[PDB]
Amino acid sequence: LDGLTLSYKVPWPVDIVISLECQKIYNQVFLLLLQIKWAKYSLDVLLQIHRMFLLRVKLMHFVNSLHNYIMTRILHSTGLEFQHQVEEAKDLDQLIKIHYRYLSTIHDRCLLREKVSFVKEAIMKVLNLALMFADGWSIEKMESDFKNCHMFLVTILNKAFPHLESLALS
Amino acid sequence: REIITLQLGQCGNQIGFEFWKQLCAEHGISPEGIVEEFATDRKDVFFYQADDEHYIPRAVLLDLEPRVIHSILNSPYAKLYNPENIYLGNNWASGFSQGEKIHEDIFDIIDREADGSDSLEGFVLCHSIAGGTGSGLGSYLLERLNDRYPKKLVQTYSVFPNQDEDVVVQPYNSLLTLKRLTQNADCVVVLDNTALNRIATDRLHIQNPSFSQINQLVSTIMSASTTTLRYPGYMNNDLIGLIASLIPTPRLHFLMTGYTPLTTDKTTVLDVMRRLLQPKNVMVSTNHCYIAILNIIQGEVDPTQVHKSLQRIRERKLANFIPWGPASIQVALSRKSPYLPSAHRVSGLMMANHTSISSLFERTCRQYDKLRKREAFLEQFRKEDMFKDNFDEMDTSREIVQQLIDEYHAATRPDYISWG
Amino acid sequence: REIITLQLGQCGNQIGFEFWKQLCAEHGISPEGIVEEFATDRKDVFFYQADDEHYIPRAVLLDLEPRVIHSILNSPYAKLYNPENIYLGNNWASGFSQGEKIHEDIFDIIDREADGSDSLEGFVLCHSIAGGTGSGLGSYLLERLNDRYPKKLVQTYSVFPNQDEDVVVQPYNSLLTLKRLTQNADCVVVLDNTALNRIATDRLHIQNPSFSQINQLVSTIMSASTTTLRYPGYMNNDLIGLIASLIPTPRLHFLMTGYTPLTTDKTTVLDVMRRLLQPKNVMVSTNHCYIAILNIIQGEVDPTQVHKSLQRIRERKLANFIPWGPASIQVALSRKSPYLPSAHRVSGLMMANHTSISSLFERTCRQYDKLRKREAFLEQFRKEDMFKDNFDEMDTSREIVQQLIDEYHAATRPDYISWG
Amino acid sequence: SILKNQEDTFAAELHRLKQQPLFSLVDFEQVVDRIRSTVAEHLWKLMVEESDLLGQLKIIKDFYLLGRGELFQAFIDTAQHMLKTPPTAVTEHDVNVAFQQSAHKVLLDDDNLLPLLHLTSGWAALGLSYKVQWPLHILFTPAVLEKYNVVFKYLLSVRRVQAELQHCWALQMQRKHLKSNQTDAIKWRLRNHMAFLVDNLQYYLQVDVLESQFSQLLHQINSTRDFESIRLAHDHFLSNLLAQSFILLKPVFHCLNEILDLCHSFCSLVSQNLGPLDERGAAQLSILVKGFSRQSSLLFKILS
Repeated sequence: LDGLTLSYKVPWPVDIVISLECQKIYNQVFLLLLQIKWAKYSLDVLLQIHRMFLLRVKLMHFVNSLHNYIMTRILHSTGLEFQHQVEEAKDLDQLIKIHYRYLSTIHDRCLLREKVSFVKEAIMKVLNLALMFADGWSIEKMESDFKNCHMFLVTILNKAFPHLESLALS
Repeated sequence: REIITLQLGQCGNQIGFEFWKQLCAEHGISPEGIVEEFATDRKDVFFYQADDEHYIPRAVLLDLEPRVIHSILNSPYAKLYNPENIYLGNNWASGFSQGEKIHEDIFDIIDREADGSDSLEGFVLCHSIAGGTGSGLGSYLLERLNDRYPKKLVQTYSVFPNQDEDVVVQPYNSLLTLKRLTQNADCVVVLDNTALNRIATDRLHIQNPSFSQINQLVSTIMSASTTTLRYPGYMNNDLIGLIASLIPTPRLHFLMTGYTPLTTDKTTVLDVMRRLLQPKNVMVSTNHCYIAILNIIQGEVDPTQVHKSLQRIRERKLANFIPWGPASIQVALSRKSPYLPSAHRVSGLMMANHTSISSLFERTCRQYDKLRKREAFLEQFRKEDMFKDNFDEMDTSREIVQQLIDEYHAATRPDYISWG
Repeated sequence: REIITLQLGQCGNQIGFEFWKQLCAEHGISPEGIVEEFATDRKDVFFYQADDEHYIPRAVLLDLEPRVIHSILNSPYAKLYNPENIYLGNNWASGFSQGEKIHEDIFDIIDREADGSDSLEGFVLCHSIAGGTGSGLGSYLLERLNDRYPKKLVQTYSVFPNQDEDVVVQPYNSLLTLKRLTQNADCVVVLDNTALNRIATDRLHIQNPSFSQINQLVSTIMSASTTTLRYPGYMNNDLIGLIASLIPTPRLHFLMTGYTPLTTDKTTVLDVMRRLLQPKNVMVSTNHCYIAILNIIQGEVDPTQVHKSLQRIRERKLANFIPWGPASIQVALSRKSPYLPSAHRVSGLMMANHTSISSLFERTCRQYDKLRKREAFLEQFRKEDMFKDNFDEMDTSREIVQQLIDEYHAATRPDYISWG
Repeated sequence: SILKNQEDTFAAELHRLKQQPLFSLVDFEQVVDRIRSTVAEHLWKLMVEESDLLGQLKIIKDFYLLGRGELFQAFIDTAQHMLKTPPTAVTEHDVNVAFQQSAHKVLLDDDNLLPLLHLTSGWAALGLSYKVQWPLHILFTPAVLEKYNVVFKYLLSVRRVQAELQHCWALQMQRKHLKSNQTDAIKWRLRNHMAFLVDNLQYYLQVDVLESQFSQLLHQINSTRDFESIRLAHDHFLSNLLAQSFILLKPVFHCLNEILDLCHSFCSLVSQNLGPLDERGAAQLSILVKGFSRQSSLLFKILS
């Protein structure tokens, strides 16, 4: 869930176009993705006792709903926009400009700058539930965490950046 | 990953042939196995790679007292695969007893491709309920693969035999096979022969050539079931990623079907979404409410009107879900399939859990109770007497499926936090 | 808002069919339910939206001993709606007793579309007085919807049976049904079969094919009644906005009709206004004075000659209204209907309260008194004896409608500030 | 365009005036006017056709001078939190959320999402902001949308009251229906119809008023084909609308305000009333009937 630096070798005529910090940004958004892949596959590997059924349904859903927002509405929307942008780029300067104006919006929508100690920490604490539910195979002490942190998340989500209503249905 | 597909019975081999022929149509390949040189996508989802631009499909065909298998045999679609796996009463006990003795050699044929397969995800059963030879044999083989493989997934495409009426041992066969289906299968895809007959009489006015057009609708649903895997998507590119949201508990694992045209002789994604909600467009026929739904769209992509439609199907309020849970109908978008001409460029598919099929199950249960009390409809052969002298296994099967009906009706309630 | 229309009886189902067919003609839709792709206006005033450009009309049809319903059934206008709501003596007690037992399943059919309807405004009854099976059944069902729905409005399109003469229980049936009409209905639209016969013999020289041409005139009035709702106006785009001015008190709730051509085989709005004042152009036949009038015009718009005409109908002095009140004839202007060819591009409609119909009521009352004293015309069946052994309910009904006549004549006076 | 085409001709005129030894204002004026005609018709030629002025004015009337009634009745019905004091921290965004959600149920679900609600108790609030094609419309100005907005408030007020009157006639629905009770605490003189007259007739008056002015404006713009001419029409059309709707504060406007407040209170009593009886409602009722008669008399103080 942490570490993993992977590089790629780019030729010089395009390595003088694409920045080094751009590679660092790709790494950051990769890390964010890996946490979602982790929680989803971690709730995908599992196959009184039937209370874990409720604890499966109430959580597997919620993580998949988070997945549907973050992946599609940001990472595929803006990428399909980005191709349509670069096919209309007609200058050496403006291609770098529209490229950097793509990074600074996808790095915003998925929050990787500004107020990562007020919003992100809720996403941080709910993955530990995927750890705990993976361990068991006590049980109410995960739901006691879940309801409190969930209401903590929702009572933060109630404030409008105006695009934060696009997830406020959960 | 890779999935070995498993067909037995007359009807089940017909859909196996029809699906593999349709996948030959979908991919840029010849019916002889040769990949086309005018061809991006994956053609290795279920195919062993030989050299001569040959992706040999990984399918094992099984037969018992073969009639239609000979007509399947003489075909140009028999040169795509057939790694020489052909191997030879209409009761459940007939198929069960005849599978009993020969289980080892067909399982050796299984193990052949099992070590042949470097990668594996699951086994798909092409089954037919109350097909005679398919019944009993398929449930026995299902028990054997489950016993041998606790690491693999099993999904079964099976018919629900109801054509509004003669075979009188049919509820007995369906009862036993459904007992094996509930406790020895990981995934069930059910359809109504009555509902497909209804939609066939909708789109045309046929009554006799129903089988071939039923093959058309089932091939569309089976191809739509696999489009996210055969073409590179992003999620549910595995069986298990598709399956996991749909089953909240393995007593609720029976899955519903959908295809958005009625007649297959700009509309937004909202419209096919909202009418894939309608039960006249669902190909399977108190208040019943859905436990989880997943919908799949392949076609024209409106990049923002997805979430706009999502807010719309919310505030439409056509489908209220399970009370005791966060149950959503969920959206998947895939590429529309190249390499073939296509009418209805937008096409939709629903997988859901609904409580409505417990009615069909109690229908079969009540018919079984009637025929069992009336006592002329077990048809008293040597197969059934050697299998069970006292015939209590059917009674146990009815008990278990009645328990399952009770579980269904208790899940139907707003309170299913307590057991039962 | 949305209104579910309710038809029963032979004649009432004929007008339900005729009105819905005429609305199919008025909107840009096919008779099969398909909306036209060469089409601004609303096509959702009474229509459930399916997908295939299908606005399914929201109408419930009811039958008892069906004859004409079979001829309604075999039609290309039976593919527009029919959500499968067909469900099966010429006395009032016959319809009343036969509706008594089966009220729950037809009300379940009602509740089906009631939860199906997200929005609701009212229920429209297509009724026929002294139609035999329609009588009794309609009044019973009227009592049931009123008992179940104190939050909804009811308007009834009903015939007044008078054709200058054989049925001798007719004033009994009309008396009982009018008792239910006064105290269990919110809105009454009455017409004279004699007056429509007169205008039919005016425009042509027919005597035998009167029914079809009567259907023409009634469809014109029924379409004109709904033009302000089906096409976007500004006021009386609801039933209640139209209704509220017309009823000053719910003993005076019986509404009059008008259509400005006599023969339908520049004229200013004043002219149709001033002759919609005339009783030869009113389709329903001391001094009687109007209690409130509302007029509705659809056609050519002169933007200032409206108020000029208003001053003109003032100083014409053809109609002096109720003394004890501020009673005006009031003007409504609407769009002339597109999507159909139209003769008489200017067309008018009056809704009013007049005291003239109390004459028709005392006519029926006097005929009832004559037949009741003469004592051979109740026709003494088991229906009437099981319904009432002593037959005092008809006497109570006559008492109440006589009280209503007294209320009518007291409202006719310049003093109706005191009760009675 | 064609100004650039005949640019040298127009410079040739000014050059010609330079060459002459005698200058007159009279000739110079004709040059100015002859240029003014062509330059003014070019702008008109674009704004009516490519900026679709004629179709847009219909829309502006519909939603703004309230030419559609269905949206703006049910919105007031579904906004009952304007009966409270607003905090103006939550309500402002909330009304736009409610408005778009309301429109999605039926009738203009997805077309023209450009307009936005505004807040200007809550019923004295609720404005409207509308965005147009700013480079392709310069006749539309901040002042125009304002003079517009005052009319929008008043035409809201009349629709607001008539809904109250028809809703308070639940007497027909549930109280004189299976029921008859008695009188002298059930009859209140039945003044409810007479006050309904005094708003309903203002409604028809306004209907004549709006429809006549909208017709003359659309008749005018066809004939006037210079843009400078168009502005006079629009400034005449608005100024007519103000006085004929009686918006301008006159004694009659004071009378109308008094009528609105008295009627609002009269609705507010019988709404909360319940199953009917004198609950100390009669003292209010006596003050109401006296005040209505007295205020009605002032409308007959200007008759000659």
